Amino acid sequence: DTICIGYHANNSTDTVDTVLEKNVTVTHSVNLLEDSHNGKLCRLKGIAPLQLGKCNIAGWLLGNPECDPLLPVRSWSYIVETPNSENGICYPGDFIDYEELREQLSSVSSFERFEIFPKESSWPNHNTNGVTAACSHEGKSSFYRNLLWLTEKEGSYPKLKNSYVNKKGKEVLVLWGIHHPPNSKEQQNLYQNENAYVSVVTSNYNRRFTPEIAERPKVRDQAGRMNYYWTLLKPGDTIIFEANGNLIAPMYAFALSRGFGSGIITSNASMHECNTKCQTPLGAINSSLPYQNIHPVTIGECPKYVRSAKLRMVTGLRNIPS
Amino acid sequence: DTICIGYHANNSTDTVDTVLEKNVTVTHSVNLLEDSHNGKLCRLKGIAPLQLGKCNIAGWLLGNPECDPLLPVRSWSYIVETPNSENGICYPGDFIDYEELREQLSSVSSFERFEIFPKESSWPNHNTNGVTAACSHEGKSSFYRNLLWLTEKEGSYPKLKNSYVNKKGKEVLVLWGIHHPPNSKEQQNLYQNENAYVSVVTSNYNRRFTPEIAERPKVRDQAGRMNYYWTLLKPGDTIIFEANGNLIAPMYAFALSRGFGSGIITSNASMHECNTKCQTPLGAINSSLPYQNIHPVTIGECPKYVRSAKLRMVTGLRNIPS
Amino acid sequence: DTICIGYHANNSTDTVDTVLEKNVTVTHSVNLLEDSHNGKLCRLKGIAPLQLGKCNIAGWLLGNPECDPLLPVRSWSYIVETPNSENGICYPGDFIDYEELREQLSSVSSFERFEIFPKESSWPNHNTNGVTAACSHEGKSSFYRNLLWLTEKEGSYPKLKNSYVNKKGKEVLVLWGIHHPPNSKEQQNLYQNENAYVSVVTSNYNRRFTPEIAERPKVRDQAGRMNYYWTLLKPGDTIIFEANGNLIAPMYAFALSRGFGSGIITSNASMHECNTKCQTPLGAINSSLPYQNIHPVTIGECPKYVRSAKLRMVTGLRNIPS
Amino acid sequence: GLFGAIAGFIEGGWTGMIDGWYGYHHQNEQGSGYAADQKSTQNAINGITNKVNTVIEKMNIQFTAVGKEFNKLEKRMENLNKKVDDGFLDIWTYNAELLVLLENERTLDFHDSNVKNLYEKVKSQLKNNAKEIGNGCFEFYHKCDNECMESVRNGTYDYPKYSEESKLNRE
Amino acid sequence: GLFGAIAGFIEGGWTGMIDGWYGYHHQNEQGSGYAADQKSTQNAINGITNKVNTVIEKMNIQFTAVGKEFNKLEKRMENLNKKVDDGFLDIWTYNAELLVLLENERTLDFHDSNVKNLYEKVKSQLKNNAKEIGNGCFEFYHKCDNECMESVRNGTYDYPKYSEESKLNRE
Amino acid sequence: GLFGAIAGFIEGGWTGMIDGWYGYHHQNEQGSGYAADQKSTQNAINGITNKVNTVIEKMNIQFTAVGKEFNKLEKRMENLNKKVDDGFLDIWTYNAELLVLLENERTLDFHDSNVKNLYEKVKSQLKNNAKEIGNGCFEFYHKCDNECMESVRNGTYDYPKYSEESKLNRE
Ligand SMILES: *[C@@H]1O[C@H](CO)[C@@H](O[C@@H]2O[C@H](CO)[C@@H](O[C@@H]3O[C@H](CO)[C@@H](O)[C@H](O)[C@@H]3O)[C@H](O)[C@H]2NC(C)=O)[C@H](O)[C@H]1NC(C)=O
Ligand SMILES: *[C@@H]1O[C@H](CO)[C@@H](O[C@@H]2O[C@H](CO)[C@@H](O[C@@H]3O[C@H](CO)[C@@H](O)[C@H](O)[C@@H]3O)[C@H](O)[C@H]2NC(C)=O)[C@H](O)[C@H]1NC(C)=O
Ligand SMILES: *[C@@H]1O[C@H](CO)[C@@H](O[C@@H]2O[C@H](CO)[C@@H](O[C@@H]3O[C@H](CO)[C@@H](O)[C@H](O)[C@@H]3O)[C@H](O)[C@H]2NC(C)=O)[C@H](O)[C@H]1NC(C)=O
Ligand SMILES: *[C@@H]1O[C@H](CO)[C@@H](O[C@@H]2O[C@H](CO)[C@@H](O)[C@H](O)[C@H]2NC(C)=O)[C@H](O)[C@H]1NC(C)=O
Ligand SMILES: *[C@@H]1O[C@H](CO)[C@@H](O[C@@H]2O[C@H](CO)[C@@H](O)[C@H](O)[C@H]2NC(C)=O)[C@H](O)[C@H]1NC(C)=O
Ligand SMILES: *[C@@H]1O[C@H](CO)[C@@H](O[C@@H]2O[C@H](CO)[C@@H](O)[C@H](O)[C@H]2NC(C)=O)[C@H](O)[C@H]1NC(C)=O
Ligand SMILES: O=C(c1ccc(Cl)cc1Cl)N1CCO[C@@H](c2ccccc2)C1
Ligand SMILES: O=C(c1ccc(Cl)cc1Cl)N1CCO[C@@H](c2ccccc2)C1
Ligand SMILES: O=C(c1ccc(Cl)cc1Cl)N1CCO[C@@H](c2ccccc2)C1
Ligand SMILES: *[C@@H]1O[C@H](CO)[C@@H](O)[C@H](O)[C@H]1NC(C)=O
Ligand SMILES: *[C@@H]1O[C@H](CO)[C@@H](O)[C@H](O)[C@H]1NC(C)=O
Ligand SMILES: *[C@@H]1O[C@H](CO)[C@@H](O)[C@H](O)[C@H]1NC(C)=O
Ligand SMILES: *[C@@H]1O[C@H](CO)[C@@H](O)[C@H](O)[C@H]1NC(C)=O
Ligand SMILES: *[C@@H]1O[C@H](CO)[C@@H](O)[C@H](O)[C@H]1NC(C)=O
Ligand SMILES: *[C@@H]1O[C@H](CO)[C@@H](O)[C@H](O)[C@H]1NC(C)=O
Repeated sequence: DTICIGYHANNSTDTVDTVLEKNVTVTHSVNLLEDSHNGKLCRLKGIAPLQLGKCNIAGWLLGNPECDPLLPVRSWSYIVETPNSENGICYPGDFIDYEELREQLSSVSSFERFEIFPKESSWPNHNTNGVTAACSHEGKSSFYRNLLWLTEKEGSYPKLKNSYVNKKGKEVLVLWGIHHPPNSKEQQNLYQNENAYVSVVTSNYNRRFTPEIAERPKVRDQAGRMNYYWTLLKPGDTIIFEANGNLIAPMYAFALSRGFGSGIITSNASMHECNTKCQTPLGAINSSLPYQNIHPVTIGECPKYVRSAKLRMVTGLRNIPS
Repeated sequence: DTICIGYHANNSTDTVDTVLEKNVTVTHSVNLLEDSHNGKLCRLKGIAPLQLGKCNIAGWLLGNPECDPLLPVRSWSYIVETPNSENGICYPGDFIDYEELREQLSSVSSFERFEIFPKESSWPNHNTNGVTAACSHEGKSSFYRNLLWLTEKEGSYPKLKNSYVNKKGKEVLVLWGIHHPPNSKEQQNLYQNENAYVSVVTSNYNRRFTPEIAERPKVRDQAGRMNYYWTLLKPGDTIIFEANGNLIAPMYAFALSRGFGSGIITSNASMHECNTKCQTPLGAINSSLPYQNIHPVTIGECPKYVRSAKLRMVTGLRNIPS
Repeated sequence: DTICIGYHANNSTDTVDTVLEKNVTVTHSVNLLEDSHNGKLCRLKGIAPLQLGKCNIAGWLLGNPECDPLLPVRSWSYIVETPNSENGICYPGDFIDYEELREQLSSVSSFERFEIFPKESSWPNHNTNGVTAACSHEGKSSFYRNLLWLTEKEGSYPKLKNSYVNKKGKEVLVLWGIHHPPNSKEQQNLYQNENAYVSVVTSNYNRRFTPEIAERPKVRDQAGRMNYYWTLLKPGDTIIFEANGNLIAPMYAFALSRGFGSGIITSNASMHECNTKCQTPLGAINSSLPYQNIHPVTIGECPKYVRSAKLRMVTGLRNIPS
Repeated sequence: GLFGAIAGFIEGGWTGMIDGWYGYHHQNEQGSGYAADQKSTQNAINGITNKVNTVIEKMNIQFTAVGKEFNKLEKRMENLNKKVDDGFLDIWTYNAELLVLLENERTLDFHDSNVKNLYEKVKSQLKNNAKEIGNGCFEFYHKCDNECMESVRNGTYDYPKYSEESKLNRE
Repeated sequence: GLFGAIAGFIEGGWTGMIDGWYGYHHQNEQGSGYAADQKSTQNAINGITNKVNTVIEKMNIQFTAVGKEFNKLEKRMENLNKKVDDGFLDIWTYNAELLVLLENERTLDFHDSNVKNLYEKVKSQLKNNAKEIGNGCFEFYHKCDNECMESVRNGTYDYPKYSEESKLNRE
Repeated sequence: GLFGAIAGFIEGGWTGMIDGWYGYHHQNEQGSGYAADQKSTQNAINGITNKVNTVIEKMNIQFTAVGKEFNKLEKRMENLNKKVDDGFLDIWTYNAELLVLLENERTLDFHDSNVKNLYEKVKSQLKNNAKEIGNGCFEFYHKCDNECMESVRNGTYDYPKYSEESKLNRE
């Protein structure tokens, strides 16, 4: 009579690597590296993202007419920009602190688009019909939906001084613009004042703008420029504009709400009726594995991104079924 | 006759974790995680810290009257600010490069407060009694101890041009201010010049300041503003001020010395007659352990901060006293 | 008859450290820490570096006369500055965004020095012979090789407006300067206009410069200043200068090419006829070891820098030859 | 292996033992058969489950981490952010791969140790009532029925019960 | 354990052996008693002291490290500094916990190895002059007084001195 | 050692065995001599070569990494860049030194294990035809010529061929 001591073997072809040996066939193992995604843009914990479509951050906040208008009140879990965002800043100019504005929006979870300065009520004795061809819509010349080009009325540009008190209970993002004609003749024809100025003041913001006239190369068939500025009016604070020309006045501001875990991503995938706890620009990840080699840009509760192509931990024995 | 081979056991209840097993009772172990502190602010290697009390960095450097005046010459190992620093910038305005100034002070180990421009000697034909209610002291209106509000004297504000040569052998922090009235009437009543300017020049610093007049919301019952600027005059260099109005002139500068291992912390603990090699905002650490889970902000020679709740290394055997 | 089982021993004195024991004499081992270098500056993958000699980045780009002129077209793998670079900014002033310019040059692999504005063709009715003693050469007063000091001609400084179209197919670094006299008398004597201005515009760059006059401390026996500015004209874009005084006009621009793996280092070693895949400020590294304790600044394919003094991995047994 | 059992003096594994990692194969007059050792198998399962769960837990939840944008005059800050991201990625890839390799080596050694310990336990139970015929097997010097095989498998082998017969057959 | 001695064929520990980690318990006509083995105990103490000191030394002195402040227009730089701090903290917590776990496992295995090595040394010294009665014990086939016990404990056991008596009692 | 062979019951090494890490020394009427065991030596060489190559490969190629410059009003950014560089350097020095120490310990234990496995293999081959005279040696109870020594060294020892003579000499 005999008795033997042995160990398990099966038809497992799983291979793991050790420090002393590579490609060790084992009976049981566990994959720690997640490489699978659905290739879709899904909701993040029940909240759909904010898709800007043809627009980017600048074009959406300024109100580019070429982009489909969004609902007045929106809420999202993350922002999505398309790689070929052709509609953004339509009139040539510089967006001051645009990256800081994107970083601020990265923690925003909701906006309410309201009329801070009504068009036919806020700027008397001034023309509010100024449009341009660089911001065309349906072939015709147009202008931003959230801004208003104030020009001379009846050969006179009286000094305007308006203000808004923030009674929304939240931060109010306010955007405006400063125009710079290429020559002084256009300056007189548009604002009737060669020594014009703009002043924007709050309780913590204070800036003065002076037009700078010079011939500039044609960008979008425009020799003049238009610098865009923004600020975050705190709850209860008052913002005051005072100008005698060159002021691209605000018309629609944004009532913002702060959140956590949000961010801005550039994705090419489409939105589907799905939900996930982890979103990448390539697709959603439904996994509890610790690692993933899909994309370094992650939104939500995701595995740690690594460059590895294989992360498998052996749980069984050395498979020797011979 | 028999002889056996065995191992040690005791009444030790110490438990450690392994990769294969948790909560292993062992005979001997060593705790590597320091979780104990004295809850006091102590000296760091024999040098007491600099406690600003009711003031912050801005209020202490500008000379807010609400804070108890410090000794003329001081030396410290680290700076402490209270969480509820109500006394800082008392006249509404912007402190330009204030965070960079804090970062510069983070490596400073000593200061000597000296009178760079005497009050009754530096600014003839100008009034030096300007005070405000936003910087009140003992109920009465007052102003910064290190600055001087120059106004019009006898209906005229002559162009002042003064200078200081640094013969202190060290860097000299010099602070000044620029006032911005809300209207031009106050501008004429205070400085008699509507086109005023300020100029501050050294061998490496050069800046010009122009007043910007506009009605602004009331901050501390003040519609005007006061922007604060600073510079570090190098040894042997000369600083020159040239102004015809709106200049909040310097009166006391700081002779600074550079050191190592210092920093600025926000703490709620009190100063005690004690000494340590490691200081945290929660208290001092007297330990040689490699890790600590007390606070990530450390001053001096401290253990590495980790989020862990337990770091115990076994030195004995598996305790089996049965 | 007997047979024994044993292990290898030799006359090896190699010692390694373990977790349980230090200084273990072993039969075979491998050194992973590279500590050897040749102490020379060599080519990097067949491309020689760019040695600025007596000049730094600022002095080389502005065209300091004290430095030997380089060839019109140059290509390099990395930039070398000497620790005692005495020739740089010779006329006292501020180099705006100089560190960003260095960071831009860090990815440049080639330059072509061409005449963007010919001296005797670009600025009519203006004097182009302005020199200074702060930028002396061979004892005589001189000026930058790449800039031109435009002054008044025949008692009049007409408004100049010139431009350059980039047809080089690459980025064009263009540098210019703005002069600030200490008094208005010199301003009138040099530019005949007290209210002068400069304007530099491209398709993405737009800046206006106004002279600021004030008495300043003597730096290199000069009370005035000269601020230096730069821009990167994109291929196909046009740069336009428009000034009525104080414009230190450009004369030579740089046609730049982009590359990878380059950088700027400060070294004291000399250039030798040698080639390497790894370059440090102390010398070249010819090794395949994973680590090195030579220098943290590396150019090319180098081992990872560590502070360790010894990194030896045992491959043999515990050497017991007794 | 590190303990010389798996792929050592026990050359191969048993595909017929599907109930556990370690066990026995017996052969007597009543027949032959496999039987997994549930104690050592369960202890190994517990240890390796704890190891895997520990490796998974030590990696915290990666929350939202996106890229940032910088204008043309912020190249230094852009390169600094890129250096931070690349260094963190290098460190984490290094840690993950190294930990996986180390734990794989240790798990193989752990299985080897368990097999060797089971064999040595059976050997110390059997003593000279059975001879080591190699390949991790024992040939009894006495008749060992299913009851005796079960007393061997659960650690209650009666040595004096078969000592006389084993000494007689050993001669 | 990894070597099957601690919590293995030696079931429990000895509270009566206070002088060291490993040792012996003897019983003869002169009486019984414990005695720690000072050589293996001292070597283990040296090794574990070196291990602990190494783990402590590899962590350099954490010098002054405080937070920084940023204005409302420097949110990107603030988030970059926060990301740097959080990544370093994650990495260091991970390293500390992982190293502690690995070294604890290795220390337990080291003690197991030391106990097994001591037992095997005693066994190879005794040879067939004593029988393995399990539980890490040996029953002598001869009279072993305190001098013989000491010659066993220090590695100078005289096998031919008791070979004849052990063969007679072994029969 | 962890397995008690190197610097254990085999006290020292053999300088006369230059052909490998592990082997044998034989002595019979035909003479004496060393002979390295090529199988275990080659397997150890493969394993340690893989270990060294793995440690070298896990460290990626360090590409260009130079310092940056900052003006007098960018002290926070300068300190942030310095903190990033110093933290990465600390982490990498820590990882390198710790990995070297761990792998050195494991390599010593691996050699110990290989030596012990070779000794146990020879012992299980020889059985009672030879006696363990300690120091990792076996004294045969029969005449073992060079052919018998070679059959011992390559794992084809014929036990019944010398069983009768070994039993006669063992008496
Ligand atoms: C990792 O290990 C596995 C298993 O050892 C390797 O898979 C095997 O690769 C060999 C080639 O080296 C295959 O062998 C060939 O098989 C055919 C079958 O008809 C035979 O005709 C040839 O003469 C030759 O023997 C083997 O089939 C294959 N087995 C499996 C299950 O895939 C694998 O290649 C190793 N990977 C690496 C990267 O080393
Ligand atoms: C880590 O291990 C220790 C020791 O094994 C655990 O402590 C023990 O916990 C058990 C409960 O699981 C306690 O048992 C109870 O004891 C009372 C005493 O009268 C008895 O009446 C109950 O029937 C039950 O057996 C045990 O006393 C306690 N011992 C000590 C020394 O604390 C500990 O809970 C473990 N920790 C974790 C997190 O697993
Ligand atoms: C690491 O280990 C090596 C080898 O054990 C150490 O080297 C040795 O150091 C000892 C001193 O502790 C030297 O001993 C002296 O040797 C002279 C020779 O004439 C003798 O006269 C003295 O009485 C004393 O024994 C020994 O020669 C030397 N051997 C070698 C090969 O260097 C080394 O010091 C150790 N390093 C550390 C940091 O512990
Ligand atoms: C180990 O196996 C043996 C079988 O060989 C078990 O012993 C017998 O147990 C059954 C049921 O309890 C009794 O009917 C027999 O009379 C027992 N035989 C002898 C010879 O005692 C034993 O109980 C098992 N041990 C454990 C812990 O399960
Ligand atoms: C190990 O223990 C033995 C005791 O059994 C020691 O031997 C004896 O040593 C004493 C003192 O040196 C003598 O008086 C006895 O005559 C010795 N007895 C025999 C039988 O020789 C021995 O010295 C110890 N070994 C070591 C290294 O300490
Ligand atoms: C192991 O060594 C033995 C020598 O002891 C080898 O056996 C002999 O092989 C030679 C050549 O094949 C023959 O001429 C002898 O007649 C053999 N002797 C016996 C007793 O069979 C054996 O081949 C070796 N094994 C391996 C795998 O190399
Ligand atoms: O490998 C595993 C495993 C997988 C994942 C984890 Cl987290 C832990 C483990 Cl232990 N197993 C789980 C239990 O079953 C074991 C088995 C052994 C022999 C025969 C059949 C099944 C195999
Ligand atoms: O665990 C330790 C220890 C603690 C800290 C360090 Cl840094 C190193 C070590 Cl080795 N010990 C120190 C020496 O005494 C040992 C002992 C063993 C058995 C009985 C009584 C005491 C126990
Ligand atoms: O240590 C090594 C070694 C070095 C570097 C690497 Cl990457 C791998 C290894 Cl294995 N050796 C290489 C082969 O030869 C071995 C030897 C053993 C005994 C006697 C003479 C030579 C010794
Ligand atoms: C492999 O094993 C699995 C699980 O027992 C079984 O379902 C499958 O049919 C097997 N395949 C082969 C080819 O053996
Ligand atoms: C996600 O994966 C789990 C298993 O890991 C599965 O049960 C579930 O259906 C998947 N989908 C969703 C939406 O959870
Ligand atoms: C535990 O052991 C210590 C040290 O020997 C002793 O002082 C203490 O009294 C013991 N306590 C108990 C409850 O055994
Ligand atoms: C600090 O701790 C040590 C022991 O670690 C102790 O001796 C000392 O009294 C404590 N206090 C001071 C001030 O060192
Ligand atoms: C040491 O060994 C090497 C290699 O065998 C040999 O060349 C050298 O002469 C030896 N030196 C001594 C002093 O033994
Ligand atoms: C560099 O080192 C290698 C060996 O590592 C050597 O063959 C070569 O000659 C050295 N020099 C060059 C220029 O490669």
